[PDB]
Amino acid sequence: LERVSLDAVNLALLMALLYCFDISFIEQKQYIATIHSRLQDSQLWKLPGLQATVRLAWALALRGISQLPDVTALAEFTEADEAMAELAIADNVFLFLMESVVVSQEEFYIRRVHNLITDFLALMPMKVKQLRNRADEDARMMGNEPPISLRRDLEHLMLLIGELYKKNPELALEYWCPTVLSKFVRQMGDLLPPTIYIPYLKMLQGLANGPQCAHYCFSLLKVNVSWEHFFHSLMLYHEHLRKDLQKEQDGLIAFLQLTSTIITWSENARLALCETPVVVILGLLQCSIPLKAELLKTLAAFGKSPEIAASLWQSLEYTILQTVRIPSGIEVELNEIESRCEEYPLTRAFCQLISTLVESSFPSNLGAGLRPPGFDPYLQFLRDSVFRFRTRARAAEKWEVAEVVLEVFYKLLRDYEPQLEDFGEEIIAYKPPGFSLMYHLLNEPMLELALSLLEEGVKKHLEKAVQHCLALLNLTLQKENLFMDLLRESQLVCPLEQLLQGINPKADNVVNIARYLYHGNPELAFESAKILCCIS
Amino acid sequence: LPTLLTTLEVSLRMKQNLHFTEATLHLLLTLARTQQGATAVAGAGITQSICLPLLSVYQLSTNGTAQTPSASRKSLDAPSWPGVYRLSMSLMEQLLKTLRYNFLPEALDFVGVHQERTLQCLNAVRTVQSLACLEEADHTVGFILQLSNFMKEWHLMRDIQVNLGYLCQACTSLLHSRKMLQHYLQNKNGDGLPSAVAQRVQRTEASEQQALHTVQYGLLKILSKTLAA
Repeated sequence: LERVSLDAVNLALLMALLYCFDISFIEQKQYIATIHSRLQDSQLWKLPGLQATVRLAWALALRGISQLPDVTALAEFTEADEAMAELAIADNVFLFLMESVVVSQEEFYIRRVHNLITDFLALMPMKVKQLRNRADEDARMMGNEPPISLRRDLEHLMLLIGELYKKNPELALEYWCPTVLSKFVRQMGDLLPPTIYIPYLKMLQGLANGPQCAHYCFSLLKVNVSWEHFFHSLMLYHEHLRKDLQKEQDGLIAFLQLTSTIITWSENARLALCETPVVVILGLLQCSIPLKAELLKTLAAFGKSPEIAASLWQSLEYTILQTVRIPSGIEVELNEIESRCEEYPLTRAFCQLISTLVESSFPSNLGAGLRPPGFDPYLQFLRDSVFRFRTRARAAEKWEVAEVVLEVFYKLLRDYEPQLEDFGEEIIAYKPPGFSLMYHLLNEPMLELALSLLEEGVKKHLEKAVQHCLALLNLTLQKENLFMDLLRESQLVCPLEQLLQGINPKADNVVNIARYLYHGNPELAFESAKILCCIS
Repeated sequence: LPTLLTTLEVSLRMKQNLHFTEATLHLLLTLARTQQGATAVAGAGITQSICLPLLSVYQLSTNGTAQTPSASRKSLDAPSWPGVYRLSMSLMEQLLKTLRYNFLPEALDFVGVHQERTLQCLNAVRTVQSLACLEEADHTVGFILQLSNFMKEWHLMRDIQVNLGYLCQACTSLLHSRKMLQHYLQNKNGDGLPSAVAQRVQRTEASEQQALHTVQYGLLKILSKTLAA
C-alpha cells in the first residue's frame, strides 16, 4: 500500500485495514506487541502520510485491546501510546483522515470507517483535549492561511466527521440517539476558539441530515449554546460591521450554513426558528457583506407556506426601496433592485427568496406609501436578469439563475385561477402576478430565451429546466386568449403578434418538440404533445 | 491613587516611551499589595480605566507585535510596554484578594482585551528567551487557573473566560536543556545581570550553574506545577 500519496486507489484497501485493526484480538498477543513496537520505530516516515494514518488508527484500537490488563500493565501509556500518537498527529494523521473522509463495497467501507471514527471518540479523548488546549495557546494575537491551518488538527477532525456523516442519516443518528458521541458533541460545543466554533457549526449541519436528525439538532440548541446565542452572534457581528464603516467570513458563513441546513429540513419548527433569526437575518442583509446571498437563502428556508408571509415581504420591499429614489419612470424602479443586488450571489439568493415568497401569495398594495404599489416592479427586474442570462460568463452559473426564473414564471402562471372565468375582482386581477408575467413573456429576448431552452436540450438538473420551459409555453398557449380578452382589458402597455411567429413559423422548435414526444420523463413528452395541439 | 490613575492615562510621553505609565502602575502595584488598598482600586474602577486609556491601543495585545521584551523599536514604549502590562500584571493577582465574582470578569476582561499578548507570551516561550518572559507566563498561568477555579463559579453561581494550553510543553523543553537555556537566556536588567555573574550552586539543592538560571528555573518550574493539575 505504501508503494502507491494522491492515488485514490488507497481507498480500496481501507476497509481491510480498518477492520483488521478492529479485530486485533484475533492476532494472538505476541504479534500485536511486535507490531506496536515496529510502528513506534516507523515514525521515521513523514513522506508516507497514509502509513502515518494507519498506524495512528492501530493505536486508537490498541488502547482498547490493552484493556485485558496483561497487556496494559506491561505498557507505559506516555511512552507506549501518547508519545507515538502525538507524533502521528504532528505528521498529519488527521489530515489524511480528512482526505479519506472528504473524498468518499460501500457497506464495508462505511461500516469499518464509522467504527474507526467512533473508536477515536471514545478511546481517544485525552488526545482531543491535548490538541484542543495546544491549539488555543499556539497562535498569538500577520497570520497566513498556512499558519492558521498548521495547528488546525482538531478542526480537521471535525471536518472528518462532517464529510463522513454527511448524507448517511443510518450513521448520523448515532450522535443524537443516546444522550459517548453525544458527550463528544457536548464537548465540541464547549470549544470557544472561533475556528473550532465555526467547524463545530459545520459538523452539526452534516449531522442534521434526516428530517429526524434535523429535529434533534433543533432540540439540541433549544434544550440541552442556544439558538438565541447564535442569532446574538449574528447580531453582534452586524453591529461591528456597520459601526466599523476573513475570520468573520469563516464564522458567519458557517453560522448561515448551519441555520440553512436545519431550517430546510424541518416543519412547524420552522416558525419557531422564524420567530429568532428572521429579524436578525434581515438586519444582516442590509449590510454589504460579501454572505448577502447566503442570508437570503436562509431567509427563504424560513418563509412559511401560509398567510404569514407578510413580515417577509415587507422586509424585502423595504430592504430595494429604502435607498432608491423613484420618479414617476420604470427604469428608476429597476435601478432600486440593481443598486442593491450588485453581485451574482446576491441575485441568486434574491431569486431563491422571491421564488419562495411568490410561491402562492403576498400583501395587497405592497410598497404603499413609498412607491407605486404592487408586485409588478419585481417582474420588471427579472428583465434585467433573464433577458443577459444568455450572456452569462459558466454554463453551470447560467443554469443556476435560469432555473429559479423558470420556476417563478411557471408559478405566476398558475397564480390565477383561469377556470373561474372560462367556466373588487378587478383589483384582484390588477394585483396578481400573472398579469406582469404575461406582459413580459409577450415581449419577444424573453420569448426567445424561453424558446432556446427547448431548441437546445440535454446534468439531470438541466433536464428539469427543459421541462419547465415546455410547461410554461403550454400554459401560455392555453391561456393566451384569456389574457388578451379578460385579463388585459381589465387592468387596461401593449399586445401579441410576435411570439406566434417564432413559435409557429421557428420550425426547429416545432421539430424539436416533435422529437420530444418519444423521449422518455413523461412531463416533457406529454407536454410537448400538448403544445403542438395548442400551436395548431 | 486617583492621581496615579489619571497619570496612567496621561502617560503617553511621546518623547519616547511612556515613563509615567509604568511608574504609576508600579506605584499602584506596591499599594495593591495591601489587600485593603486593592479593593479600593477596583471600586475606583481601575480596571475600567486601564482598558480605556490611549495606552490600551499601544499594547501588543491590541497592536502589532513590536512590543516585545526584546524590541529594537523604541519610542521606547515597545519594550516598556510589555513591562507595564507584565510587571503591572501583578496588580490583577493582588486585586483577586476580593475572592469572589466582583471584578473577576473585569480583570479577566482586561486579559481578554489583550489577546495578542496571550498569544505572544505563549509563543515567546518558544526557543528564544528572557527571564522576564518566564514571569509573565507564570503570572498568566496563575490567573487562568485561579480564574478557572472561579470559572467553576457557574451562572457554580456566575461567568468567567481565558486560555491555558501551549505553555506547558514549551516549558518542559526548556527545563531539560539547562545548557541550551543558559546560553539562550539573556539578562535584560542591570539588577538581573549581577545575579547572572553570581553563582548559587547549592547541592543545598543543585540543578543549575548560575544564580540567574536558578531564578529562571524557579519560575518555569512553578508554572508547570500549577498547570499540571
